[PDB]
Amino acid sequence: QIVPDAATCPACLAEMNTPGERRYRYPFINCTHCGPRFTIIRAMPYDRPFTVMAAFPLCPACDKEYRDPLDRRFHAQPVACPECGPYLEWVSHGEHAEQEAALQAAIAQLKMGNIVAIKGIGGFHLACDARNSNAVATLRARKHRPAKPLAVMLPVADGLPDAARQLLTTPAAPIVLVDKKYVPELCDDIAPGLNEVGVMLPANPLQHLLLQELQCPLVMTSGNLSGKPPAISNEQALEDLQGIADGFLIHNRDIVQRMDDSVVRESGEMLRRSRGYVPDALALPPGFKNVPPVLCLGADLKNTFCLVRGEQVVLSQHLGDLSDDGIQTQWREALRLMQNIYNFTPQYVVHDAHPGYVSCQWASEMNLPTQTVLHHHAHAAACLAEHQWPLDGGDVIALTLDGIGMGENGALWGGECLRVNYRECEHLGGLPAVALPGGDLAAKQPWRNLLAQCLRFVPEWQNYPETASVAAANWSVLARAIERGINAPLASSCGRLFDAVAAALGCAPATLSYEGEAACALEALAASCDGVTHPVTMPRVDNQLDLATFWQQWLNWQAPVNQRAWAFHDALAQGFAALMREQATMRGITTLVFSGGVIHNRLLRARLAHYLADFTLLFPQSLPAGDGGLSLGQGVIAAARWLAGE
Ligand SMILES: [Mg+2]
Ligand SMILES: [Zn+2]
Ligand SMILES: [Zn+2]
Ligand SMILES: [Zn+2]
Repeated sequence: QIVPDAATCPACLAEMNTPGERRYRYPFINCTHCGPRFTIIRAMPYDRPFTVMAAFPLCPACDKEYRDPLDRRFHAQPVACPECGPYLEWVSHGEHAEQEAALQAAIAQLKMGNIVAIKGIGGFHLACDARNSNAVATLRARKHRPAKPLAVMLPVADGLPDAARQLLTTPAAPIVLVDKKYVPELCDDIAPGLNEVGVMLPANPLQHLLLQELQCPLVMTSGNLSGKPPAISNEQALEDLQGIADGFLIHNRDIVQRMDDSVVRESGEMLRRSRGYVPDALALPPGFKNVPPVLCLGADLKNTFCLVRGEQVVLSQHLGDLSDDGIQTQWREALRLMQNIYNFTPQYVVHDAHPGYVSCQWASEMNLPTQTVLHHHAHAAACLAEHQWPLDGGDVIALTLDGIGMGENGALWGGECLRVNYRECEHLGGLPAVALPGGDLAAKQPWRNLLAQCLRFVPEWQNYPETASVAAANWSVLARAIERGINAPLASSCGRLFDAVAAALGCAPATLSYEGEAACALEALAASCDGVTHPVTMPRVDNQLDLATFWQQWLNWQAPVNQRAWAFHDALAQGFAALMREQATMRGITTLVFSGGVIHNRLLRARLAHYLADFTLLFPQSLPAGDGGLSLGQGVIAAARWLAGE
């Protein structure tokens, strides 16, 4: 049984910090309890010759420890020391150093406020002093990343809440999102416009050496070029990051598996499940047994695949956007190793009903029976599965809130009330479908969604101060395209409604730099309001929320921006609660399910829970509410259909 890549243990950290130890300051120290696992395995069985370490014959002292049954390094497969192992290399515009001198060059660069690329366990990071405004502005400039929050590595967890420290210090060593007020040392460009910062602890020997020396917070963000997957080879890091890093601290131990840092909230809520969790299998819910080998492809964004068999499922690491340049290489290596580990050969493939997906094209190429699952069905089913809802558990009413997923009959969904079981999804209602003006541009430019909302719902929309920029434009050409259905498909998208409101409030740039940016801004703004008496509502007309009434009341309720943002979250939750309550009570359903990336919104969760105290409420916690949990939902649905003899 292989275990996830594990944070350097206290015993290895002590050995590395003890002068006179053969492994004193050795940046590759590991033992049977810690070190890289999944990221250094070429093939099963887990044995040095089938790892990245086959290239490094052990010296006699290492070999004795590896063979000694009582030694902490007994069969530590990637074991090494300075004599026989990998070593550091420094590269910087015609400078070169090795070993300790390489480390020191990287340290000197970081202190002067430069950016260094650092080789990690599962890829490379870009690092700089997180207190240094200039360094962080430079990193943002070079990476064309003006807003997206940067992960920061702290030397210690001191000063953080108990819950954060506990998560930070596990073998998994995730990034943990923490209120930025706990970390005043960070410059303001770490998470601009947001209330939280992703903090992490050193969890490999190199990181410990760096933070021990530096004693300050360090930006520790993914070493990628935008639109590409992270580099895993030195040669790819050097190419990809040349415009960005001032120098490169690399080494000659290969990484074979892309494995990003995991990301959780302090509350324990899973956002991205990679390093430290993969490749642990999970038990399927009660009633799922003897399941055939099923490969589930997930969806195109925030991708994970899932292998289902027997009574367990195993999810891949996060693979990101499947449209990125050469992402198939990493996706396929992950699939090869995962199938090798679990001796798995699929008999069935499951993928999303969206016919334009890359993953769906990959599924067509496998020579296996294929079946599709609706995106929002899979969201709801992943949440059910996580909560161990039995195979014969009964129907729930589900609320699935996201950006875009293909619904029934070619409709674009994103804000739906559904009657769900593992085998069935019936659409009951939700948000009205509203045009996406300019198609893919709608997700990048919030004003487009405000325009689309106003055209549909707001008489004399041009007269409100909140629509001024849109009104000033020649918006009428777009209005014409919307009318004629020219690259303006209808979507009942909760994400785009967020964007429209954010556009009206001016709390995001006119053009976004990352997906979800306007919605994150709006949530961060609403979060500073502790609740307010307000008249804004979203009534229900049939089984849809009445946005005409919402816009009329919201646009005409002047108040501080945070309270306007709060009132929107509150009205949206109340409106969806009323829909779900009617649907569930009249079917004798007592349990409600929530999923989709928008359900990551804390305030919405809280308002929903507030309004729905008369129901058992199921929210995602150990898998992402977003597309990262989707493959699991596809897998339980396929399994349930198979178990029913369909
Ligand atoms: Mg503090
Ligand atoms: Zn160890
Ligand atoms: Zn050795
Ligand atoms: Zn989704």
